[PDB]
Amino acid sequence: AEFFPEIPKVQFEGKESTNPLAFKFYDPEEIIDGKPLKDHLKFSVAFWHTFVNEGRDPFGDPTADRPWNRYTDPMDKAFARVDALFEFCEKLNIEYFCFHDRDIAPEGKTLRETNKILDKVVERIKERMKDSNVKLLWGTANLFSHPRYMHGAATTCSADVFAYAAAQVKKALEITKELGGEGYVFWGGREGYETLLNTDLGFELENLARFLRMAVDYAKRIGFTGQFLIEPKPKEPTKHQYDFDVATAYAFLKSHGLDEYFKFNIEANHATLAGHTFQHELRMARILGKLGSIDANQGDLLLGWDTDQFPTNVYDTTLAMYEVIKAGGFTKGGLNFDAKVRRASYKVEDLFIGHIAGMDTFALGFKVAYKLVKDGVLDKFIEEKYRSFREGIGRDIVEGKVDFEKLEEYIIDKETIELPSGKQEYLESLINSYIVKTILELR
Amino acid sequence: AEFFPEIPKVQFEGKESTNPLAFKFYDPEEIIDGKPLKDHLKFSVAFWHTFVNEGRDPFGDPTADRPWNRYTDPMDKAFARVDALFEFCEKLNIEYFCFHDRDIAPEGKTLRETNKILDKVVERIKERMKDSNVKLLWGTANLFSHPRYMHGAATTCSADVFAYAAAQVKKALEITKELGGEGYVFWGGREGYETLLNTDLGFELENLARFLRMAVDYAKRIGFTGQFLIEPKPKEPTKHQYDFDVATAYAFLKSHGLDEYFKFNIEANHATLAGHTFQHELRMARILGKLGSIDANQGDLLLGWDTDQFPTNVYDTTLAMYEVIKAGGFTKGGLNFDAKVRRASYKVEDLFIGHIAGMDTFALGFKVAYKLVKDGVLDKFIEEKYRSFREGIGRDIVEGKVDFEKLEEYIIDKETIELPSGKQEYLESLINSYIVKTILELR
Amino acid sequence: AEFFPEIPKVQFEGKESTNPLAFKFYDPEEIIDGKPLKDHLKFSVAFWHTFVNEGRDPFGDPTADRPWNRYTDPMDKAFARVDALFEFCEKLNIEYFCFHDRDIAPEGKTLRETNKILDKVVERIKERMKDSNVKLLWGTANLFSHPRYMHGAATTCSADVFAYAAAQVKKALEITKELGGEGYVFWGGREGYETLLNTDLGFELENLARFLRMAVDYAKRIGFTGQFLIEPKPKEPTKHQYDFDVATAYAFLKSHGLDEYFKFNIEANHATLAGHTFQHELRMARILGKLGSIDANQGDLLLGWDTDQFPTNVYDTTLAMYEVIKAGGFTKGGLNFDAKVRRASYKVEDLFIGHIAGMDTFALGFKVAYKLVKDGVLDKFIEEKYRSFREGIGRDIVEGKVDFEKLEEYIIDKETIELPSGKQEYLESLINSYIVKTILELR
Amino acid sequence: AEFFPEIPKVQFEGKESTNPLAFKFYDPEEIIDGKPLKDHLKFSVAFWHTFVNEGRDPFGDPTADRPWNRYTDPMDKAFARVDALFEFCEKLNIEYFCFHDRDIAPEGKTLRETNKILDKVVERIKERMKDSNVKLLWGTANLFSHPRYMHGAATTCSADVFAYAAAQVKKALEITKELGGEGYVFWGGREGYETLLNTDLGFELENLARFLRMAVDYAKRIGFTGQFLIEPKPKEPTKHQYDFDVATAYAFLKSHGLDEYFKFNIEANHATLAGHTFQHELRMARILGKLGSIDANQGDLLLGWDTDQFPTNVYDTTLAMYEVIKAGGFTKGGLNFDAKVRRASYKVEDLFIGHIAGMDTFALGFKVAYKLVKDGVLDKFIEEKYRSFREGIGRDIVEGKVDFEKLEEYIIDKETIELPSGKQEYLESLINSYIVKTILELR
Ligand SMILES: [Co+2]
Ligand SMILES: [Co+2]
Ligand SMILES: [Co+2]
Ligand SMILES: [Co+2]
Ligand SMILES: [Co+2]
Ligand SMILES: [Co+2]
Ligand SMILES: [Co+2]
Ligand SMILES: [Co+2]
Ligand SMILES: [Co+2]
Ligand SMILES: [Co+2]
Ligand SMILES: [Co+2]
Ligand SMILES: [Co+2]
Repeated sequence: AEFFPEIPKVQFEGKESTNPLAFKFYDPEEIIDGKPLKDHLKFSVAFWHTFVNEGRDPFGDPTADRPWNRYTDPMDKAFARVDALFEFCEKLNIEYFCFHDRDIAPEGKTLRETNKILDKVVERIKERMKDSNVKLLWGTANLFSHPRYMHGAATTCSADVFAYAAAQVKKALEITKELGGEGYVFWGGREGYETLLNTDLGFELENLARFLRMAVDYAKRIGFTGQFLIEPKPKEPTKHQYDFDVATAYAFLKSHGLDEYFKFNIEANHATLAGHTFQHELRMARILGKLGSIDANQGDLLLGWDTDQFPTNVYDTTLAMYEVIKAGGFTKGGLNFDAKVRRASYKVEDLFIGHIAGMDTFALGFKVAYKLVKDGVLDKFIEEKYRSFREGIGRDIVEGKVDFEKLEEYIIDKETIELPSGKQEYLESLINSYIVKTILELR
Repeated sequence: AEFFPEIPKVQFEGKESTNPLAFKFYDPEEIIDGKPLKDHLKFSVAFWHTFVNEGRDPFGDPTADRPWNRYTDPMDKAFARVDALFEFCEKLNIEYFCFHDRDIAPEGKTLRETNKILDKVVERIKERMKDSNVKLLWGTANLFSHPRYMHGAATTCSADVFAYAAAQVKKALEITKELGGEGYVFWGGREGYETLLNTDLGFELENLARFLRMAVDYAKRIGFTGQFLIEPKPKEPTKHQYDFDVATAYAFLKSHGLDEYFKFNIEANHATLAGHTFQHELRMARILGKLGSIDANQGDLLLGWDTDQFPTNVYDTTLAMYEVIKAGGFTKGGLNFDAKVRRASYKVEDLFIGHIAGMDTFALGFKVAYKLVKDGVLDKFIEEKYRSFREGIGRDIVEGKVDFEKLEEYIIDKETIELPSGKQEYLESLINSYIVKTILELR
Repeated sequence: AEFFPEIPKVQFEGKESTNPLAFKFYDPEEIIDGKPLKDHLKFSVAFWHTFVNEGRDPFGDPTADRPWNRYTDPMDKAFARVDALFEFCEKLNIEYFCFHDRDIAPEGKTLRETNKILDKVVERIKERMKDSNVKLLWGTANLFSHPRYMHGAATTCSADVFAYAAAQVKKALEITKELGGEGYVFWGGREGYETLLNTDLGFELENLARFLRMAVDYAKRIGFTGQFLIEPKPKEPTKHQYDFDVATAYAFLKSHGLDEYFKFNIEANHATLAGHTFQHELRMARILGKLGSIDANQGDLLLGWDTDQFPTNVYDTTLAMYEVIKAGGFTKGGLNFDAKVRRASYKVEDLFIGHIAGMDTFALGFKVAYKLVKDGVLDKFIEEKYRSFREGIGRDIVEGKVDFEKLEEYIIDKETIELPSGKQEYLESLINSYIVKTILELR
Repeated sequence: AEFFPEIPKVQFEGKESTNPLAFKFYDPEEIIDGKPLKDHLKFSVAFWHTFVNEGRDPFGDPTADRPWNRYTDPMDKAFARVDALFEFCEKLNIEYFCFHDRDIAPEGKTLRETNKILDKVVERIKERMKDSNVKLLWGTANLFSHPRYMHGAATTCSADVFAYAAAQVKKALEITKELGGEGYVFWGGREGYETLLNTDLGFELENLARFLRMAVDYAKRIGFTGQFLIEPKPKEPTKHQYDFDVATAYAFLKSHGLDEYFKFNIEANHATLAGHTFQHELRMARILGKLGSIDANQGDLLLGWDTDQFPTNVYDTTLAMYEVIKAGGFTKGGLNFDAKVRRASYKVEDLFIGHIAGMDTFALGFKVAYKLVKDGVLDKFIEEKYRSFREGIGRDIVEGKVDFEKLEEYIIDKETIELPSGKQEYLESLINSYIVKTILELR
């Protein structure tokens, strides 16, 4: 209780609980199918938003009131944050965290310097790690903040930058393997363009592919076993980011033979910024077999930039979780809270309140989706809707016995064709009924 | 001059011309590189917007004043339109048109009936064709208007509909081959979803692929030589259309081994509705080697639906044409005016005025792009910008002599890395200078 | 049971009900504060979407399967629809309907003709009305469908059209007064522009104002007592509609002295299309004292056009209803279901299913908002948040005792200023708790 | 040449000029109607973007290479910037600049401290001012950057903040009057909301109005003669900003009796972010008689946040300038370049290149608009389009001799009504012709 003395370890208080520092729906311990609820959800904290971020926006200064802000020595701060991390996870009941290499340790004048400094904090992280139960869900290299990357990393126009980026990723892969990460994420924040006038699209996409596979070859050369995750985003900071979305990123991987090595880390706000719903992007990832992990936030659909808010909407969490359950639940991934407090929610307790809200909403949603999937209510409607492809000519079609000519013959004279209603208004009311059903079974 | 007696054949009148029924920039005959300008641009009329469409919008009745509207007998109208088509192209100087099978001939009670009726008009089209110089750029089947397709065509939930759709496409391929079309287009207008709740995404995408290849196999079985074009659109009428954009459609083709057979027909308004610029979508198509053809319109970026306006913006036409020239110009495609007059531009002369405006804008843009490409002004800046990948470690990288380890070695101690400016503000002013340059060389 | 023989009168079946033709949350009879629930909500059917509309979209033909479609004589159909209206309301338990003058009766060759034809159906409506309990919530003139209005009605460039529009509105006001309407709505569907190039903005806004007040003067001259409602919409069909939103329309009214006579009919989908949330638009209307009535639908935030879906989202209905309750509930207005079935929900039962879903969602939302308002949970937080304006200099400010000079004096030396957290993450979790609370008290 | 030794004073080099540090269209000295071109345009630099801003974006560190960055003492930097300002304006040929109070001088621990520090730099600004020809177009107080304003300034929930804000504005008004500013701008950057849950909309709007008028009363008490400008913005940083746009802000002013004292400073990117075109917002301001000044930038319509780019599009500059000319040109306002270089355009020469590009584009646009307005080409079409309101019943309507009854009489039997085409496709081609015309008359 050194850092956040006023915050106690958080416990479950049930559906009617009134205390803001209590879980209303998330019972970490509750077992479902022989697994405690915590092992279904695999909640994780994002080091960047929670410990580094201080409420600065394009028009304003940082607002956050954080304990480690007294330490003015960059290294004291870096260490203070590592300690706060573990205390935070302990009280909030979390067992996973994610970080960028540049989140944990300040940079030196050279890469060598930088790496040395980096090792210092990594070692401290490992001590507190084994003393605790928190683990590394995934690690990643920040290839977008430093001016060096203004024209991109792998897609830069400067070979020196390409080299630096390859070296940084190398280190990042190393410390991730050392800390036992389940995955390694690629967010191409500057891998895109601001204008086509100065962009050799084809060249940049080639270098990007060379980079990706150099990374997969080195992962082999060091016996790294984590899952490689690509995190799509349509834009911001760039005008167009290359991994625009699942389908686009897939197209690039498949196109260059890199797909077998990658899965996707889908973020709600990224999905909606590309004009897709969160569910859509999850389903796509799923049928491709690459639903890797999830960054659990929530954007504002009436705003054109990532708001990165804590998820407080049961409709979204339900449809999201429905996809995960149908994919078979998580393997080497989970619900990393890539979200942040509103600038005005600047008090330390708001960090806690925010994370609790997200966990409750996702927990409840998981439970609603669990019923939907168990009763099989949606799966039956769908099975009935595409019924004709099981009987008659339908099956001939699917099996491949038919061609255009045989289809013309079959259909040439048929006058009226019978069609099912879509029932959308009905299905939606159903989601409401299951929300009500589940709430009634809540403790 | 039977249909549009008040409109004379349109001729070039030069840059300072004042008459709205005159080309100011488009000189059909002007030869560039041994080809008249008309053979670079390959302008084409869209039968649907020009002859069938009458200004109806979701909130209002049709407004168009068209000659063929006296004929109340559906067939008289169908024939009246075929005649107007050729007169229109003659006066407006156009040599290509595109049509949907359901644009040219009313439907019967059965497919057989429908096909018979269809043959009647196709024959009349062929007579007037050989008597004229207009040709079929591409044909396509309307698989979205008739209620039968409310749940899609290839992605329908009813095998009967799948069959009907296969049969209709079969006929469409036939009459396209007969009329000598350069290509056959697929617009999946209803090939998408309105809700995921009733959608088996994976199944629909499978049937879609079966369909596409049945179509390519039958194209073989009839010695059809036209290019198969897929026309991407992100949405409308659907919430999500499967061929969302170039990259997405590519991903699906490549994923199912259908890519070698297809190229893309890119439409400005579709590009921008998916959150892309027209140029972006053209460049993508280009580096994939599938810049097939273009539907030349212009959307309104502040409106969320296809406005389908005539292109009157030289910046857009310049960047668009720049991509075509760099792709090597058209082969089996061209600038089909998939655009329509504003509801209030309901007079017959507005049809002409609209098409002239689009042709001028595209002609001028072609000329600006032609200079940009000739002076090689942009290509030099780009060649200089990625220079480091030719010298030193840069080339080692590209050639594949380097790995992460060797890159770490090279970069481990480098303190400062030198970067070029992006020059975006400069490049943009350049586009302005070339617009001014070209205008000064205009007759 | 003549028209919809297969549909029985709908009754309440409770929260756990499974039957799609049953209310789960809406108990018409349940009394709250001495009023049955039906008198709080005042649900109403929209004649246009339910009886006239048949599922036609810009890319497709109508799909709806409706009983009255056998009658091919326009008048038989017009009468068949009036009968269906009352049967529909009876079974679905609704007591109000809204209509456009052009929804109920086909048009003649002249206004005189048209009015005669109109009287025929109005009389039939009045008979079945007194035989039933359904009433007219509000009436309105369709000033956008007929080609005559392509350039607007009051904002047209043709004085003849202005005249026709004034005459049509006159008739509309008359039959509304005759049928006992509670209000008369103005939707300026064509009162806007598609381009500024041909628009004399100032003139059109002047004629619009002349029109509005001619209408208020004639309402006096006939002793009409209904509330005049303006229904804002940012666009569609126009590029820009003049009554863009509450604030904009207010600005125009206030600017021309017409505000005292009008209130607003707020539509969810219109609010969100203008970049506002439904709640925002309701609150604005409320503090202006002009929260007149509501068109209860739900748009799709990822689509740029009115989807006009049935409301199935409890978050929206809760925040919406919260505003109504705080405004004091309805007076001369209610929840008109200006929504329509999805094109694929083409069966008659879907009309019922759709309306039931909307009513349930709005009923439940009303109940959640009712608790929020009763416990006063939000009002207390707000009272505490702006506390400093009650004590000290705060009150001096509000009362007007202070000026800049006195404020400079008070503040010139104050070093640190204490600020409250915004608690957004907290407040949102609260809305979730009240949804859960209310569901537990549900029968 | 101390700060930017490598940049010479910029001169006009004409339409065919190739040198990026030369004006191609902007000839400062060229007289039009007895005024040099510089007095029509009144170009101005924004202190914030040019001197303070360094290319930092939400995902990245600052990139800018600026001379004054060696000075690590905050005050040395503050003074270094004032010197650079005047050198910049001299070389770039600019005679006006705009600044925020917090742009020019670092803040102290108390307001008193802060004001003292502020006076130091203001005095240095005044010396170099009288030694030069640059003037203050407008000044403004930064009421959004400092944490104190996280809940707003005038709309804050803390009376202390309200007081501080009133005091800061007081000082700002003072130094603006001292430096001879033509206007004083209000940008309510934090005057809006992020959530309605914690917002007493009515109260905040009341305090906002109290504030505005306290400001107008003190402007009187000090004999300030500059024009008060309100600068609308729909959002960012807030979810909803109160002065959403011209009409909304107008509504609030008019509603509280503050309108007679204010005019609008319209910004392109703000207009388009609210779903309006730049021209639309200018026309509105114009017919209200409050087209005060312009912030000349250009947003990216496919991005949902302010990009604040330098204007390089002649279509936009033409329609914008067309409105200014029609308003009668500038009085106490001008074209302040509230724009910034792309992050990658980090070299000092790019600052110059960017500003030159904007000035050329606006100069050329001014010239195109000047012809449009002189030939009166658009005004004639419009005069002809609304012709019927001059003759017959049309005039009776406008003059107010008509009512609904007389209009019913006039129109009751009229069968067909004749309507003009809208000619949009024609008018747009015209804008192209005038762009070509003007370019040919360019030196
Ligand atoms: Co400690
Ligand atoms: Co994100
Ligand atoms: Co993320
Ligand atoms: Co003839
Ligand atoms: Co289209
Ligand atoms: Co098209
Ligand atoms: Co009957
Ligand atoms: Co609507
Ligand atoms: Co409505
Ligand atoms: Co010096
Ligand atoms: Co701005
Ligand atoms: Co500004």
